[PDB]
Amino acid sequence: DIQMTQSPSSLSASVGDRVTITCRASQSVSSAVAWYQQKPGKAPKLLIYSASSLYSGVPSRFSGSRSGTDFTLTISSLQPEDFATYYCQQGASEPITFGQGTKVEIKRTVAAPSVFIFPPSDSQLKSGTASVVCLLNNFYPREAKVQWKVDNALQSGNSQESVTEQDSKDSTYSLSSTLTLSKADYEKHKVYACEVTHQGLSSPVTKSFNR
Amino acid sequence: YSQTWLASVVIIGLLVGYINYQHVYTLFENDKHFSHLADFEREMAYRTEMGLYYSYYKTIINAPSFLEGVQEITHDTVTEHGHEINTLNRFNLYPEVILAFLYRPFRAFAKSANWQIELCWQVNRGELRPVESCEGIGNPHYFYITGVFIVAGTVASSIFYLGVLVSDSIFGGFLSVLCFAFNHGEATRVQWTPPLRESFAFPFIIGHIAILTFVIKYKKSGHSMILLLTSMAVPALLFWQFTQFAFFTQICSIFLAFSLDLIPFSTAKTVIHSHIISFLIGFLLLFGNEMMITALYFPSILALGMIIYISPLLSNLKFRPAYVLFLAIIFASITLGLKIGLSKGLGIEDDAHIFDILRSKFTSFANFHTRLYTCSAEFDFIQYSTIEKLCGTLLIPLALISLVTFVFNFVKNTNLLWRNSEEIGENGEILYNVVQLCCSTVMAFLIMRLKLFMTPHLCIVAALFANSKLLGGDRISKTIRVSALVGVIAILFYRGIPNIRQQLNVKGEYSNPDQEMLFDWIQHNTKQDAVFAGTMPVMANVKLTTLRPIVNHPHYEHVGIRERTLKVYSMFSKKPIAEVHKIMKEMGVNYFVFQLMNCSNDERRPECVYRGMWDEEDPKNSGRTALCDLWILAANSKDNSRIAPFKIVYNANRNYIVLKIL
Amino acid sequence: GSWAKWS
Amino acid sequence: QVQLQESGGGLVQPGGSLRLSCAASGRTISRYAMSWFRQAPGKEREFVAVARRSGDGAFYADSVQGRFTVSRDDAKNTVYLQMNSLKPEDTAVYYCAIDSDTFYSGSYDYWGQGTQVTVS
Amino acid sequence: EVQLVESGGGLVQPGGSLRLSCAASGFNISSSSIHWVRQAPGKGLEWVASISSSYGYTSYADSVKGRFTISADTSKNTAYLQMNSLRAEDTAVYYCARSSSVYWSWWGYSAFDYWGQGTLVTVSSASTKGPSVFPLAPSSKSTSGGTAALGCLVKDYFPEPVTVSWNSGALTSGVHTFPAVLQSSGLYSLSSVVTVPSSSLGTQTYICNVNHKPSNTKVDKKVEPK
Repeated sequence: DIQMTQSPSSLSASVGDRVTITCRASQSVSSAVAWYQQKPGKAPKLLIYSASSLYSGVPSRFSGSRSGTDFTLTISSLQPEDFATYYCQQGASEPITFGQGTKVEIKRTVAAPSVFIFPPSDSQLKSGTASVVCLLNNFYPREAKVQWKVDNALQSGNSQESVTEQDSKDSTYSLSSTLTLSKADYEKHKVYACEVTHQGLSSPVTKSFNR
Repeated sequence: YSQTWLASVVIIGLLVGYINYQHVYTLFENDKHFSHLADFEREMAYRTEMGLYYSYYKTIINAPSFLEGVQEITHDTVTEHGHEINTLNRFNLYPEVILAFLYRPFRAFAKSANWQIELCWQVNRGELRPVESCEGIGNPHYFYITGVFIVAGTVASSIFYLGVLVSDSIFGGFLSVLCFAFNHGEATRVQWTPPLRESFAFPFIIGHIAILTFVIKYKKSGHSMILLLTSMAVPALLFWQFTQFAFFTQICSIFLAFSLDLIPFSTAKTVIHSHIISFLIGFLLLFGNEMMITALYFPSILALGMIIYISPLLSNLKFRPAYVLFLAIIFASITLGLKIGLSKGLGIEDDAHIFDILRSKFTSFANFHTRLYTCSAEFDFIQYSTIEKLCGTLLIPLALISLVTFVFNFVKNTNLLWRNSEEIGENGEILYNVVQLCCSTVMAFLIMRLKLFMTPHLCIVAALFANSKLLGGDRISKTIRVSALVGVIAILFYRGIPNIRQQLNVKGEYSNPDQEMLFDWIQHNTKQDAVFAGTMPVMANVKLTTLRPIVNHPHYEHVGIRERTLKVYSMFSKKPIAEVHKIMKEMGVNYFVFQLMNCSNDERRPECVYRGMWDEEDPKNSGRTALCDLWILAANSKDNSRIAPFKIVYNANRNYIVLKIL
Repeated sequence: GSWAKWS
Repeated sequence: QVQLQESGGGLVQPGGSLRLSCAASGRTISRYAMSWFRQAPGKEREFVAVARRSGDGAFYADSVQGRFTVSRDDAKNTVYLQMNSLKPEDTAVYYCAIDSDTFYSGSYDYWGQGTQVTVS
Repeated sequence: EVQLVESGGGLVQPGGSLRLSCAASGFNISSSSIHWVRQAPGKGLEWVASISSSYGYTSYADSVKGRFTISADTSKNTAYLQMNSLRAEDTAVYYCARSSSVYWSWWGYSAFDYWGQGTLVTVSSASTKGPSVFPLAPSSKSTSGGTAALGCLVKDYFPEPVTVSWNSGALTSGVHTFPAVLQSSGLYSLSSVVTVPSSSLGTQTYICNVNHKPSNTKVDKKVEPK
């Protein structure tokens, strides 16, 4: 019944930059707040307890500050290792509520996405359905809006959208959009198109073709 | 509406107060027949402790001046012959002082203007000599009774206001006053015993409870609230020393609310400061009476003050059971250590009659004094007939339903295991009243006559049925709520009218002709400074009328009365007659007055007669001839030769007997 | 009765 | 129902510094994001910079990394862009672009006139 | 050293019962409280339930109060968690963390210091069977002469774990693999696309290898340009 709200859901900063993540509590938990760091696919670990005490083992760069019912975790010098998700927890009531969870990213140059079409293959006419793919790579950040239109028709609820994690080579992202149609919907309007909008360009990239 | 509701509430409170005053006056006039009684016969109507209180009022109103009357009652040498005592703080005689101070100028100013406040007429009783009966506000008895009943009338108003406060509606106040009126006999006895101390003090106690509930409900603070609370606590403390114990049970209630985060800090400070100031004022006005200290009320004040003032240092605690337990341990430890550390540690008197009565009910502690207390039935366990009467009017079922509803709502609305030290949990006044009701119920069940506290709080808690939040809020609509609330009132009237009809169709008896003859003989055949001893109920009326000095009196709470009583009551023991004559000579008594029914075997309740009481207190003289047998034989055979040192001087119709100590 | 009773 | 304007201009000198300014009129910019765009002959419609709401991180094109500095003033709704070490290849028109979507999808619809910067 | 181990996760059908365990090495039970924390895919950490075995206190979250049950013994130093009537959104990874006992809460619970590795449990209404691999070839009208990409799409496989092997590991440049995506039917689909260099896509018929351990499907799929 207590809400642990974090305003900076997504934070992007360079290596060595000072970073601060805030935490607001609806009630007046005095010093029952803790900070956790979780690597992708791993278990969370304790960083700061009682909002002012540093856990034995974590580097002393991490700091925790308290003001009223507001709390903050700060890192003076950002490094490669402290790239994970951060969670805020309260421990003054039986229902233990965690924070929303903030993600830290690597600030870098923007990349112009490489955008590609992939129509259904020759085996799609016998499997019962057809699938078409619109895929882009090398974009930053994840803020990409892929639109599917057929003779200027909107779609909602059927697209399959996937986005991966940060690249290990150039630290960039890849996104894919999948559109699936049935037999009856396969032989309708010939023109098939998708549009991709990214912050790296001033205008969307449009691909139109004939099935 | 916001102003019409409040004015109507105040007007209805005043109206019910007036109605209660008229009802108690009618009951008193029906029971005692004061309209056609002579002044000395009204004194006789004032029996064992009522006569002892009224005698000092009569002394002050008959003194040459008010200051000399006060000086005469504060240097009294006739109540306990042998030494000089201050009866103003010993007996809590402040109501008598105030009433006399108001009565003397009133008659003085009426006489100057020739206002006829008093009218007298001759009443012809019968074979006895005709006497004069005077009726009017100028008569001292009627002035005293009017003061008592005017004070007692405000109890209905206080109950109405408490019912309104704990329900936020006039329906709650109506429920409370209806429950009070239909159970009037089981709630108070001021109609039959006006001059008792509780008749003066209980209205102020209930007014203090009402003001405290108002302060808690609206979270008030400041010096005005302290003045309001003190103006009720001080009059209640100056009257009826037992008030202290009552204010103990209030404190234990407040603590239990404060420990549950339902009372803010500033209002808790205001309450504790008002209690400290009232205690200091009462202790100073009672002439530094040591028995006020080492009671349960002062150590509780200190303990609650320390608990309140260390509260902010524990604001970081989140586990509510640990917080409540720690506070309770500190409170109990401080109060117990301070009580034991001053009574047993330093010997600062104390009145432990309550503790001794409670010990005799659970253990095998017998004692002579506790046996006097617990064989009279107003200090024994409550009777089942009273519980049947309270359930018959549907007062107890309503209170139980309201308490269950409140407990359910409190459980569903409050986080039991985790506390937040900055949120006030609401409904603190209701919880305080519920805990006070629980304390009063335990007190009344253990000792009957403490019902005075239990029944009005049952009426108050019954008003929780009219609280909208407790009983569904807006799920029960508004038309349904009003429809059900008038149904409860209609059912209450169906089972309350017979009770009030019965209470109004009881007429008492007022003959008592033997004591009049005894007092006439005392006035004619004894000198003014003759010293009398005997049973305490007889001694208080012997002091009140015939104005003779006495050795013992029925006021039994203080110290140095138990030894005098135990020496005087040895005339009913099995001691040798020469020894009891020597005891009487040492105390300096001239006459001993008793009744032949005081020396009668019972065999239904042994060891509640003096014959069986003395065998526990004096085992070694068992097997001797009881002194009561000698008194009966002398009263019958009419020749007092076997009781050589003593001599029967008064013996009429074998009821009252007066012996002369030669 | 040593003391007053409730009547 | 939205519009914006810019200031500055003139013939710049190679290797110099300039402080361009852009400001919207009639609408706030705190809720929306903002971008800086370039339009040049031969290769126009090029992204330069973007800022989301207040300065929790401002992204720039790979060719303008560190040379351009962007400051904002929401009270005056004015945004300054300061550049130094002007290269001769900086002959283009600057656009202060506002996006009306809170999703931060960059659906810019208003371009305005911009400010021309010609070298030599 | 002090550590928490949990076991019992895996695959289950919704509405059934599951019965897992959490054991501890080092510290003895009844000296501290232990909590269960769930993490759903793409979601944050949510507290589930807690138990102090010192004197027998159990507590549950409101959203799951009425189904979960924890029983902790002192002889073997472990706790046992039982679920019944599973829903379709209860799938998650569970961690068994340790904190101070409730009876010594006293200014509140201590922060979770020693966490568990966590067991992943899924609820599904679909049966286990191998995937179907489909080619994914670039169009001739899109980026003809320069950039090009090709790959393979696996569809209709269960459960999640399937890996894609590219030409026996001969190429690692421009490889992009997405997280597995589940449509509402309870069955899995995935794609694997690599950006082939220029010069007519390397004039090589690229191959894909699928790996699905529950069915041991290791078929080889061809890719050809359009």
